[PDB]
Amino acid sequence: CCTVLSAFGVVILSVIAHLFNTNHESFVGSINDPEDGPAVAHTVYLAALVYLVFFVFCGFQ
Amino acid sequence: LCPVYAPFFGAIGCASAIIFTSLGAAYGTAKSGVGICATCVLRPDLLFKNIVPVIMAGIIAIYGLVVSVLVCYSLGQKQALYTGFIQLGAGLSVGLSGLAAGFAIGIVGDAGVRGSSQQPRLFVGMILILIFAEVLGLYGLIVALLLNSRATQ
Amino acid sequence: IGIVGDAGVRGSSQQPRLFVGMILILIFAEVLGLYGLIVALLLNSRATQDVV
Amino acid sequence: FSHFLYYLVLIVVIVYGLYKLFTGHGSDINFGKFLLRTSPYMWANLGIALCVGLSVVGAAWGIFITGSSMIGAGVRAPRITTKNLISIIFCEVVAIYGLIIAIVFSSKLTVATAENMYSKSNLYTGYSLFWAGITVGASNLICGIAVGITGATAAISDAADSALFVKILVIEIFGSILGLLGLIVGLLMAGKASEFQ
Amino acid sequence: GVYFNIDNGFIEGVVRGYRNGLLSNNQYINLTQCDTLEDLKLQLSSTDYGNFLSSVSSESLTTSLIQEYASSKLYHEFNYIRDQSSGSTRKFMDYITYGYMIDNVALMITGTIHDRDKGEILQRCHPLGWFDTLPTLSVATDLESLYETVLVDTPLAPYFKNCFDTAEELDDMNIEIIRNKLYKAYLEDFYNFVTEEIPEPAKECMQTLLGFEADRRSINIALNSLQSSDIDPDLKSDLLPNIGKLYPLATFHLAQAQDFEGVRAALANVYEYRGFLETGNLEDHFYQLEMELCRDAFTQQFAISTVWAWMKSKEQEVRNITWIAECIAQNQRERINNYISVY
Amino acid sequence: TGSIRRTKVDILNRILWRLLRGNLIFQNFPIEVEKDCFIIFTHGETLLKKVKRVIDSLNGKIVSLNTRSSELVDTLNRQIDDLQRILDTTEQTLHTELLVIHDQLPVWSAMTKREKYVYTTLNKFQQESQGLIAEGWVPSTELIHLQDSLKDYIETLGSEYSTVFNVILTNKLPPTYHRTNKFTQAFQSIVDAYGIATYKEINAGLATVVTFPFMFAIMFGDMGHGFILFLMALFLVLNERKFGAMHRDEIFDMAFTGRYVLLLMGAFSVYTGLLYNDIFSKSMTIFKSGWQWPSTFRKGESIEAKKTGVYPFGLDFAWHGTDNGLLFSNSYKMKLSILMGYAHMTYSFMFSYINYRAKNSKVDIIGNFIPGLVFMQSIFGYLSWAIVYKWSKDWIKDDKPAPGLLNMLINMFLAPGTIDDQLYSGQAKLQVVLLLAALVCVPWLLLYKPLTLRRLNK
Amino acid sequence: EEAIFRSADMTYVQLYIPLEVIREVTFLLGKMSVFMVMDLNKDLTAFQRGYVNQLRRFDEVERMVGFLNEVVEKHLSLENVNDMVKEITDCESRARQLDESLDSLRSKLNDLLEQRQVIFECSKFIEVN
Amino acid sequence: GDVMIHQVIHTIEFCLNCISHTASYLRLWALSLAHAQLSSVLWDMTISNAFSSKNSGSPLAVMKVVFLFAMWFVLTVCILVFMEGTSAMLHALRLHWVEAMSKFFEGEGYAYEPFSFRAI
Repeated sequence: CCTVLSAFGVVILSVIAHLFNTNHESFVGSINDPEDGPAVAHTVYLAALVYLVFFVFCGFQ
Repeated sequence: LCPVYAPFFGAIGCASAIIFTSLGAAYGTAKSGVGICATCVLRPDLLFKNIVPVIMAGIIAIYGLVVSVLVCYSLGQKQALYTGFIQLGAGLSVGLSGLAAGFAIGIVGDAGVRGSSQQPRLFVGMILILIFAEVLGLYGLIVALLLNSRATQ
Repeated sequence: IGIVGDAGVRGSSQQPRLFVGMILILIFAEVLGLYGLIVALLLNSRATQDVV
Repeated sequence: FSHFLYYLVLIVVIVYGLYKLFTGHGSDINFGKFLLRTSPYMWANLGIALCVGLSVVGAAWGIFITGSSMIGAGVRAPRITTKNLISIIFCEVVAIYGLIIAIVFSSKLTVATAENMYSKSNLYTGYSLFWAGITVGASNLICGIAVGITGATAAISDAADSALFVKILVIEIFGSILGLLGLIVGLLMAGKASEFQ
Repeated sequence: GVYFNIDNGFIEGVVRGYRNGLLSNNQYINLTQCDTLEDLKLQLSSTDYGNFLSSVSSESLTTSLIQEYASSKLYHEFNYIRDQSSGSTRKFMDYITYGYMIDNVALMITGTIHDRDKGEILQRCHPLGWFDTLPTLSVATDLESLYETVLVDTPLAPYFKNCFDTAEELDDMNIEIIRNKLYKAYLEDFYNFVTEEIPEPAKECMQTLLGFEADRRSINIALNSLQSSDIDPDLKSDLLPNIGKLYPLATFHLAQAQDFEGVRAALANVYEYRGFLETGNLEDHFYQLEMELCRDAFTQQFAISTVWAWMKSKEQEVRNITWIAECIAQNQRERINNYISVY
Repeated sequence: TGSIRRTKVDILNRILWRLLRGNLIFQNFPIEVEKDCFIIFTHGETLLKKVKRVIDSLNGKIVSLNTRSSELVDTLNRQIDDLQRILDTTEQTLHTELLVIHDQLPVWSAMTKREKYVYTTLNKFQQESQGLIAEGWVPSTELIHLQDSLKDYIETLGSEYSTVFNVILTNKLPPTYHRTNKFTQAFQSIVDAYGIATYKEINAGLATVVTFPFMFAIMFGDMGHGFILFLMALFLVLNERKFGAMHRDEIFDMAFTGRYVLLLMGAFSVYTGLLYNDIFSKSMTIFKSGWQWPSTFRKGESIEAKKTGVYPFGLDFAWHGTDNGLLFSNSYKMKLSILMGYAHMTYSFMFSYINYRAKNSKVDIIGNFIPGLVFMQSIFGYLSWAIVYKWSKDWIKDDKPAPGLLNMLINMFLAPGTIDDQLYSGQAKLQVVLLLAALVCVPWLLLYKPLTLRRLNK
Repeated sequence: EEAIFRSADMTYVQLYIPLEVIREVTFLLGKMSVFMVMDLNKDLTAFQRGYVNQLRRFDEVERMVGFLNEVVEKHLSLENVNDMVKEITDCESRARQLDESLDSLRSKLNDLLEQRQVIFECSKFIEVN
Repeated sequence: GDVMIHQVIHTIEFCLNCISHTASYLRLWALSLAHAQLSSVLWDMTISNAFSSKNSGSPLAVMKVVFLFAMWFVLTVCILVFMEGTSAMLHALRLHWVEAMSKFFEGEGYAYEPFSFRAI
């Protein structure tokens, strides 16, 4: 079941990292939201790569 | 307007929102777990499908935990009586609702897991009865999460 | 301690291997009073600590 | 031991009232000034919370009364366990009554200015929401328990003979009049109540 | 009926389901039309008895094996209802079996006076009245060495309060006295338990079902004492229970009842037992009144007296099936319709 | 020395201690049903045959040796293995016999399961004149199939005694049979769990096939959870051939019997969570907003938005991180539930008229449908119209007070003709007409049908 | 037609099956799956039904197939049924007697394994003392 | 007497249910509010904590995001899909069984189950 969670971890976190990179107002637009967009995108995109490693490793099971 | 005794009601609402909900969840776990342990000494292969009442009782306690956490992030030293009594209402709502829903899940669950071992057609019956008793905690969670949104306005 | 130890004394006259289990459950029942002791000693240590 | 406390509280109330009355200070036990000086948000939020609480403790009460006997009566006759779920439904609607009254009451719950805080209207709409939450939560409590009892009898008379459930569903209808009447009365009581201003 | 279904919700609805398996009058007429015990087995197989004599197969099928298995499934249904009971309900279920424990004690200590073997005087014992030291009543003869060795750890121990052991060991004359006196103290204790802890709808209709047991036992003691007893009334009054409808004025006249008319004129002053001693079979009168008192105990819903009213009605059902199967196996059909059916 | 069950060791100890007052040294050693050993040491005499009546009563087997503890062990191990070999012979014969049976029980069982089913049905026939009469129901499409299959079969086997196949015009209630494919089977089972419909009544599982996933989706509104549910349903729809020839346990049989109720429950949940801005509780800035925020404002202060236009499809995304956005969502979803419940009820109420028209009963129409229609539509049809008409008017450009619709329906029944906030022109005199039309149907629906069934018996 | 909006059109036909072709017509109607029978003789009891001596037989044989299904878990024309019910009965008899000569022998085995242990655990008690 | 009493019960039941079902369809708003608010306060507790512009690219700050996404996803699947949409499913079911199948549905019939060897 880790491959399903890992595929959603690729897709959802890649979309979230792209929405932090382009300064989308549903993620950056508030005062309580983080200030720097690509600084959060750089640490969400690496998590997308980590879940892609889990998806490739559990895809050969 | 914002007295010194005003965060008593919010702190006691945050208390009661997990206290009464955990009392209801404990009744729903214990009374329906007695039925699981009594049923599964003669027919033990029904052990992991009879586990649904204690899971629903756990969902009740999660509903109470959500309100307690969301009340304790709006507490302050100098909040008004408006915020204090609205946190009190948000605590009482999910408290009485989780307590009632946990009592109902406990009393329905052991009877259901006892009737499910004699008649196999009663598993869908006990699940469809327990889903009505589950959402009563949701019916208090709605009022709790609506009174939370009117905390500081 | 009382409502465990009565059943443990009722049981450990029939089964000799139940006596160690009785002692272990009574240790778990007596550590509750030990925890109350620890809370009250840590509390009483702060009773007159820098109090004006 | 509870009767000892009921007698002790009664003796303390009588001794305190007669001591306060004999010494010429009997107007110091002043319930009207207590009503004038407590915050209206207490009564309003307490009425909303007790509305949605006591509707659910009657709904969940009736659900186990006509659920446990439905499952017990369904062991020999399992052809009731889906048709007779309308007895769960009739005692479950008394919770949605209290929910949709609690939200309508919480719409009347704003921030009142401190200069007009214990005014006529702000105190009126605390009293009205308090007693109109009580009269809905208690009515849905009693209606849920009555519909649960008359559904627990119906769940066993259904398993006895199939033609009896239609005849004893009528008693559940007359029992479920009560929560709808409480739904009406709690909307008429807080009908003229304004927001907190 | 507001706090009943917490611990007794599943228990009642299964017992109410067990009530629907009581044979009606048409299901008894369809049993009286049978020609063979095999035809009666196949007629019972369409009821809620279905395939209870399946391990018999038409050769070893006697009219006592039907009474064995039909009552055995009653006992297993009673054990299933008792295993799901807790609290005051489980104690109420235990107090029912105490009256069968008394009969098994009085049947076990008569099989040792006659020196009959212990393995065959226990298959005649009642399965619901089983306690763990029941076979060990074959160790002594006198009452004191059977109480102080065996019957202290039993729940029949508070009931040995008036059994005076004068160091005469046992004949058949005083074991019946001990039986009646244990049942007297048991009827007292179980009436006080029903009055004390059983809730109010299951209180008034259980006090009547239990006072009827006391009245029937009083009339049977006061009427069986004519033929096979020569006792004083001051010693006879310790055998009559004092809980019933018949105690304070009529059991006095049943105590000094030296003749049949001393019983009949004593039972003519009580209103619902007059006419029982005039015409017909008296045992059928008591069983008919028992079933009429058990019928209107199912009509009150949220009551734990439905368990008593179920098991006595199911015992009468097993007795009626046994009487019919005794009629259609011995080819006597002059009184096949002597069954009792109120359901 | 002997054996005993382990649950009777304490009661045997207590009975022997109450029999011999003291006077014993009682041990027990567990034999490794579970059992136990015991040693007594009856110190004395005259009770030695009475201890044995305690032991043999509760099924204890005394083992007296009296020779040696090393000579009986040899003669007993010369029987343990000698009887274990008889076990190994007879159990080998048992497992030899079970080989020809375990691969044959699905034939012997399936013969009896249908042979008993044949004779149970043959008990349901007449046996009148040395020939059975089988009366029973068959759909009209399969009449010619019976008359072509029964006619060919009795002639192809010889046995020249032909059957007689008649069609009886009767009046008892026929069975109901809804011809469902794999799409409408789950909805049919769902709707037949509650109540089996009467003969040629309108099927309630044919409006269920859209409304049940849609009333689901109104409660379950999210494009993220809806796409997950649609995906785990489409996994079962695309793999319905491997899962059909498979043993399904009850929960997965429930989930796979309805693999098309969940596909629609996901497909409508995506639609309605695109109507809301709710994608794992986030908004979608797809279209152009109808609200603009001010450009120059101080940090941390409460600001409002000015209305530019209206959002094209669905709810607007400027309500997301909003203090009073939940009030607007409460108003919208409450009135949404009112209008969709009104639509569902007034759609399912027309099926009653179609039923009474198919039964050709104008008495039932004028007694139940019309007094029901102009009672429902005159109160809650008016409420559902008033919601739409309040949405249609502006109430700010007009400088008029926006009426409250709760205390409009409260005051329509309590104080007729008094309108505090006017909602439309001619409100105070039309609400009296609607109130009288609703109140006239409480005696009319109660008194039309019995008093005209009584009149048709004269 | 289709019958998803309303029910299908039922007819209540009446057959007349002779006794020469009776099993063949009944097994044909069982395979066609179109004819829903109705119990005409409701007033008759459980016996006197006409086909009760042939139904108690396949109740008994159902019980015997159930016994064969329990032993493994524990470890057509009329003549073609009549000679296979013979090999059901002839094998149920030998399986029942071989199982009853096996559990009553396991009990005799345990009655000696319990007698060996009460000698091993009571020679040890004397060797200690 | 069997028609007049039945029509009185039908009138009382129908006039009760016209009010009692239009207030019972407000569970379409109740459970929608519950689903939206639970999906909001699960996001805000799980992954709103994982979003920070500090330690960008650090191993701790990315294992934070991995663990909080896993905790978010298993809670969404376990609650907000399986143990919330089942309740929404059952509520849309009772809205059909009571609020829709009482306006037109009589339901006094018996199923067509023919003499078939494919059902034994």
